Amino acid sequence: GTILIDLSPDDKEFQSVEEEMQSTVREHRDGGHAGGIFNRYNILKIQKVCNKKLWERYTHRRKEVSEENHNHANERMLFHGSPFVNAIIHKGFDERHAYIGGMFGAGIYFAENSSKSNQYVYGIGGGTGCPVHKDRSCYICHRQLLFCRVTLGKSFLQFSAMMAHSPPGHHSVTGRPSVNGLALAEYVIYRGEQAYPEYLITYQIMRPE
Ligand SMILES: Cc1cc(=O)[nH]c2cc(-c3ccc(N)cc3Cl)ccc12
Ligand SMILES: [Zn+2]
Repeated sequence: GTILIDLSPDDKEFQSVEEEMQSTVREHRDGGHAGGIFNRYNILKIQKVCNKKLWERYTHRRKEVSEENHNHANERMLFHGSPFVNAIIHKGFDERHAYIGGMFGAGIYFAENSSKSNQYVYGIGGGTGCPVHKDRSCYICHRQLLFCRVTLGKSFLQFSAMMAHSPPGHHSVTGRPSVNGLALAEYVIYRGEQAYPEYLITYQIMRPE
């Protein structure tokens, strides 16, 4: 059901998506352990993901959340990295994409910092790094992240010192770092229908000069 349309680097759409990737890189407290060492990406391809059935599943849930709020979907564009990105684009998000061990509960996690999502491309904590070289800081192998449309509705704010249900009357959780003043938020949803994988971004991290 899914089809991928390649965006031209000359298209303003490709260029705004690239800008959101590049401008939300930050340094990580693990010194690059999980995601590698870099300040910016080499973007190789940006594809728009088109699936009628998944889109209708998304907009159907969105209208429901919308109505339970002050007519407010609270829709964001957020990053998601995972070994399962090729499966998500075909069958959608579900409970098997849930982070059982997550600090904000057993749901699906999205990030404002693209570099936070980059830490999960090869698994929790970066797994063992790329398949070919077993290198979490690999500058050669091609990586992929999703840039997703996410319905937050009434989000429960949880300050952080850095499939389950949302707290009563809430549609998601906001995990907001309170120690690192440069770290942006993560968000957790507990229903797969609350996210749509809009763009598939293929890239390399760049070795600093
Ligand atoms: C915080 C966060 C951001 C993100 O962009 N992606 C994630 C993915 C996982 C996750 C969950 C289950 C499994 N099996 C694998 C993986 Cl990589 C967790 C956490 C995140
Ligand atoms: Zn590699």
